Amino acid sequence: TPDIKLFGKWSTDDVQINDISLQDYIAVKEKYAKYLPHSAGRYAAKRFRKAQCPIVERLTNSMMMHGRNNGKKLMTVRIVKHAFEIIHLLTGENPLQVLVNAIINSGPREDSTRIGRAGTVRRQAVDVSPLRRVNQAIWLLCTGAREAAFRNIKTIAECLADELINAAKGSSNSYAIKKKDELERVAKSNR
Amino acid sequence: VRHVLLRQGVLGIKVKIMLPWDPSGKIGPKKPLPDHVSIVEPKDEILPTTPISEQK
Amino acid sequence: MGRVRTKTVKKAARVIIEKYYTRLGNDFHTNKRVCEEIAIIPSKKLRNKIAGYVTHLMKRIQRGPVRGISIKLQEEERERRDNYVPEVSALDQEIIEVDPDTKEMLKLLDFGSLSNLQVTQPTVGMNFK
Amino acid sequence: RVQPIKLARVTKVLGRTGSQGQCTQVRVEFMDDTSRSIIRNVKGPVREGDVLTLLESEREARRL
Amino acid sequence: RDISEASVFDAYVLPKLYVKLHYCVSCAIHSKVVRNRSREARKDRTPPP
Amino acid sequence: PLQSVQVFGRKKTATAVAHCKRGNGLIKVNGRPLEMIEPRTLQYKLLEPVLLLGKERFAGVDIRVRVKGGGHVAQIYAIRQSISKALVAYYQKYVDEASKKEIKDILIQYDRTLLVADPRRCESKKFGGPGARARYQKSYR
RNA sequence: ACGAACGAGACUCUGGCAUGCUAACUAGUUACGCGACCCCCGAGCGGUCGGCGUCCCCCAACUUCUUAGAGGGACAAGUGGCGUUCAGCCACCCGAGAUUGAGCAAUAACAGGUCUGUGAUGCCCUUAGAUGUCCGGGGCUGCACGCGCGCUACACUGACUGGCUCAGCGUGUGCCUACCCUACGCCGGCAGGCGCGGGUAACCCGUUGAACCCCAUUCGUGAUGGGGAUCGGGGAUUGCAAUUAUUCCCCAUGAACGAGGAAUUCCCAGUAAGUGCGGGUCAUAAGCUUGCGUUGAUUAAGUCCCUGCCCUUUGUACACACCGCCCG
Repeated sequence: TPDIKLFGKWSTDDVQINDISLQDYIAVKEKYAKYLPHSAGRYAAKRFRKAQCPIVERLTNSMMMHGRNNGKKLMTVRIVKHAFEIIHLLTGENPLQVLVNAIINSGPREDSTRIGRAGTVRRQAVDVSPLRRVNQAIWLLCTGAREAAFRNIKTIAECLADELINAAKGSSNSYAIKKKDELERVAKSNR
Repeated sequence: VRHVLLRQGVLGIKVKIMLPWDPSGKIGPKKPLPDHVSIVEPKDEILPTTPISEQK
Repeated sequence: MGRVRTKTVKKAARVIIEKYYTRLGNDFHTNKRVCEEIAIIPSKKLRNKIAGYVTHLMKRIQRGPVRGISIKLQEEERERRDNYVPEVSALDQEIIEVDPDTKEMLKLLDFGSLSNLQVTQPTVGMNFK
Repeated sequence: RVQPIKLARVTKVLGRTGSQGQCTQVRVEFMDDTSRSIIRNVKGPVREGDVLTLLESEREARRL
Repeated sequence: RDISEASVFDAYVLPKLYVKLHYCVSCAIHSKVVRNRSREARKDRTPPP
Repeated sequence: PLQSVQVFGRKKTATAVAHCKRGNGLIKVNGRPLEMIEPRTLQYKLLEPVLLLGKERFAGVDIRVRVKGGGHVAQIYAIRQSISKALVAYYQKYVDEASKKEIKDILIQYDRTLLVADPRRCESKKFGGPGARARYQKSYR
């Protein structure tokens, strides 16, 4: 429990809640903080400790999906801090709070299961558990960050920083921010 | 295990026998048996033993 | 955490809590180092579980009349309680009311006793149909 | 048709069974309404205390 | 309860619905009124409440 | 002796042995400069405890560590465990309890993860599968 | 119903709490005597602080670390909740909290496979123009399709050259008869030529001075320096002999490919995956095997809804059991 919480480039406290319905799932003070996040996935004990696992560690560990890229982890975290810096430079204010509110604004709301009333496959809407909500937001913004730097010019960090800009600070500017309306309107008419 | 050859053909034989000796005799295995506990001569503290002494 | 335990410890407990009980420990560490000398087993796996279930036994020993173990303390105390002093109960209770039907019956015997002729005669309809 | 937004404090959950979408039956009390009790369903991690997000106060889940 | 929340009277004495529900044997099987019983346990009885 | 501490520490298998030593106050990992293991991305990594355990308690220590095995960040937690493992006895055995009180608590004030590392390791491949748990695919015709 | 077993628990290994135990001049250390060599290396260019896989000859020394013998962990053990406090289950303090995975190995039998592991083995068969035997050339590797097991990717987190950041798996000299594990400099570029030398193995390679994570660097979303074959031209290298490239290396040839619709597997934890390295075949030797090993992820802690064991009720013309009888 440190005497000052800093990244060597900006501060580590000053993280809050925006839509209370996701309290205790976005985590920034679980029990500590670090110069820069790194982990094995140690919080894999249950669903609850990965529900209340820190957000920066959450995203830094999560951004290694497409196979052999967890086989390049140092430079990947170089990319993540690069992207946070790119946000800090383009849009100014601290990128971590902005990504907090961006996950909030690009969280889904409901999921529809497949229970045929008389036999034909229908859908039925259940309220998205807030943890699955935040994870859909983060882990489909990561999908967008790959779909961008896969079929575009921008590198990984630049794509990620653009997405975190235009998610909370822009409408219809994310693969996640369209998945959101798709899921919620599906839930409406498929109640 | 063993084979036998016959004018009509082979037969196969297998014999599986426990070892005889409870102790570790020549073909006796380990002394204990892989089973429960028991008593050979347990100890209690039953008989009245009240304050007096003896001087040896 | 844990698993439901076996016959090799059920026997190893309902022998030692029978004989070694008064000389058996009150907590696990004691139970295990008791097992080291007065147990004969080919391992420490059986020994650790014996010590755990003897911890269980002392959990269960002083817990009132307990049906899941048997020891001297229990044996004697229950027998000694049954060894009892009937309070003044030859009359079995104080003054007794009895029925005129019973009195007329005991007329055949030409018998009576401390009597008050309990009256309970009329009925309100009986066993449910 | 109206869509009241609501913040459903889950007063209890009822097991992860019935439908194999890792759903969960809940009996929220919305902090706000008294004689309206919409018994609902969710999907995934839900503990008592945190309000589930609601666009519409009318999704009553008993297989309806 | 909702019906009572916005009501003229507080809550009304609620006239019920009473029905003599009928099933065939095979529709009882399909729709789970009861099911089978043992080769003796069929003798003793416990209808649905 | 009675004047320094030389004991071990390690990740899954990467093993270091750290020796905190009375002197002017110096830190050296692998018998090489502190930062200069040089992951060149985890330049931030191994000065979190060094700047959060007490700059005063990093004034009398002459750290020398002898290391081998495995991978890079594994050896990094090897040294990070080893130095704490040595200094804890440095404080408790030779020295009183008040001196202990600060750093014994700062142990979990960083994390309890350092006194003993993972009880984990990679284990033997199981055949019919390309790793430890996977299985070679099941084909048909 | 009782008194009984075998199959599970038991029977072992592996990984993990061991700052206390046990000692190796064939191991390491060596903390100690920067002592002898070294640089002044540096602010300073001095006292000393820093770095020598630098040695001490050995009749100095110890197992922190080190390979590990025994000693010894861990058993719902305690308690916060539930049951009937029955056998137990979630949690937290003592932290290793149960259970890290690998092993070991039934009764009836299939008629599934084994006589081309055998001189294991019954019939009959070949028995001098051999299916016994030594050998030479070819075949087991020929291509209009289909399939699976498969290595390399579809490029920007691509990646090109150069630096330096970082091991344990195991084999290791003649064999049951031919070729054992390594290192030094001299040349050609590497392949490749050269001879001196360490070793029957904690001696020695190798403090395996292991890659992909690292970074400088670049042109620039361009079948593009990619993904990199095809084939051309050579060079060596084992071998009685590489011709339908068996392997190695280069100039150079520069192609099919833009994460793939038909079905399906795998894993919910140092686990998938990325993955260099070992070991089996040998005169030649791995995209295979099966281990070492690292950088280590998405969500999951529920459920039999899909395919599937076991249970109970319970109909059966079925007795090779629904791939069965079966009927006009």
